[PDB]
Amino acid sequence: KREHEREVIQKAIEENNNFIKMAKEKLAQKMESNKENREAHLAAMLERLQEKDKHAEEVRKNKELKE
Amino acid sequence: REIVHIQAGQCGNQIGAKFWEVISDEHGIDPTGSYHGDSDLQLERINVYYNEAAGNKYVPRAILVDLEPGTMDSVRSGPFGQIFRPDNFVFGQSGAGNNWAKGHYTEGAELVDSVLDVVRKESESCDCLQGFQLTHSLGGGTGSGMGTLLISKIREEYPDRIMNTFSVVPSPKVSDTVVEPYNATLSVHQLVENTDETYCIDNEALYDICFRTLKLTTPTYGDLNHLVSATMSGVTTCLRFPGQLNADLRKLAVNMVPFPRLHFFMPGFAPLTSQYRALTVPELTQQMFDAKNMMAACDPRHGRYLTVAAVFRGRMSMKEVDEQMLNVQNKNSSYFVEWIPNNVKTAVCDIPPRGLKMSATFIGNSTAIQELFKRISEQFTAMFRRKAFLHWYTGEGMDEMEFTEAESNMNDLVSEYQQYQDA
Ligand SMILES: Nc1nc2c(ncn2[C@@H]2O[C@H](COP(=O)(O)OP(=O)(O)O)[C@@H](O)[C@H]2O)c(=O)[nH]1
Ligand SMILES: Nc1nc(NCc2ccc3c(c2)OCO3)cc(-c2cccc3[nH]ccc23)n1
Ligand SMILES: [Ca+2]
Ligand SMILES: [Mg+2]
Repeated sequence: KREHEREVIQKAIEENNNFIKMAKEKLAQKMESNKENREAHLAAMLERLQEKDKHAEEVRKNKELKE
Repeated sequence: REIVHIQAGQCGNQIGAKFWEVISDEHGIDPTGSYHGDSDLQLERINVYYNEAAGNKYVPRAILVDLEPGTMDSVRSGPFGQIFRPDNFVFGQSGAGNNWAKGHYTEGAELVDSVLDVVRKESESCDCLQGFQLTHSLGGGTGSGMGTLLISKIREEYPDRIMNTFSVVPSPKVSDTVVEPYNATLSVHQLVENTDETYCIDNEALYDICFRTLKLTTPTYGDLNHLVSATMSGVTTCLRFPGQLNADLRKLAVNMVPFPRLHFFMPGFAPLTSQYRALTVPELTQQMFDAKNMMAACDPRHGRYLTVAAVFRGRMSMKEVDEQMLNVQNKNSSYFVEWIPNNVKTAVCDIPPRGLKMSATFIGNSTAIQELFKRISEQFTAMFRRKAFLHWYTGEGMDEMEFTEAESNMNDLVSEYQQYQDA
């Protein structure tokens, strides 16, 4: 009976720690994935605007080499 | 000689305190612990329950246990609260939340060693310890779970001593939480294995007595506990006064318990008081055997008596007592098993209780007690088949398997009672 009592209290400790562990790892995975997605959204927007500035330069370089 | 008393949890400590008030009054001990009686019969066996300290002071041989402080503060402030030894109060802070697993496996385990230290200090100074009595309820968390843990450790360290309990059994009619049937099933499993005698005190019966017979529209815990304390006084009278008998807890057990697992007793009391008409011996005898005076809500006509003890208190004719006890046995012979001859025993004590001229206490070992366990088993099953409220327990580390085993043990106890009822 005494050994069973020790197994019960150890199982309770183990389950509390496992719940803490799994919530910590789930949170960390989410908070990384969200950062990566947002930065990729902003990088695509900036890249589209820089491609626009490049096209405006080719236009002015077209008008100069017309004359 | 010496008895050690233990009270655990809210219920246990309230009824325990009431017990010590009543018997301290009978022995002429006041709240300060000074003797102010009129008769040497009060002191001749005082040492059974009280230690003598310096100054001819008498101190109860009593240990007070809880996982929360509240109720022991109420004891310490109660009317006789100063009589208990301060070092005998052992309390935690966390509480047990009406949860047997907290009492037995987690919160309770942290405190049990410090409780055993005080038990050992009391036993060490006993001239000749006869054994132990515990007061507790089965429906909560501390008295139920930690009480049965304590019972197990005491058996392990004092394996040849008698262990006796006064155990309050739960009812939906007087209920604090829905989980009471779980806590009670887990506790009975322990008692079947580790006690010699258990007095079954059913809150259902105490309520019905207060309501129907004593006429009280709203019974409080105080009203129920008054009956409990009067019953316990009755049942300890033969050890406590010079009544010829040369007995100890073991000789009483040997006389009352024919099979080791079937040791659950049904108490009764007469007359029932909340008057002036004195009571004839026929009247005490008729009422003590009446279903309505029983403290466990079981019909004794639904079973048979394995054994009976009757204790009469007051000045009365022993001839008339014998005649009436014989009358009830001879006219109702079919309810008494024929294969244990002379299974009804009678004691008389000269000293009456406070406020009565004559009284009787009843102790029955009847197979009808199976009715109580069946009740609890049905309430258990109705939840357990859907696993309702189980997460409170598995969160403290218990598996379902332990519940299944406890349920099986209690159905076996019921089957045994039925085997001896049909013989
Ligand atoms: N007869 C009686 N029953 C009680 C008393 N206090 C609580 N109960 C019952 O005991 C059970 C609750 O257990 P409780 O003693 O409060 O739990 P604990 O403090 O954890 O040991 C329920 O069945 C209550 O109805 C009391 O003073 N007298
Ligand atoms: N078993 C049993 N019977 C009892 N009744 C009376 C009786 C009188 C004469 C008898 C007899 C029984 O048996 C054969 O002769 C009381 C008790 C008891 C329990 C628990 C704590 C106790 N502190 C003092 C007593 C006691 N225990
Ligand atoms: Ca702790
Ligand atoms: Mg309570």
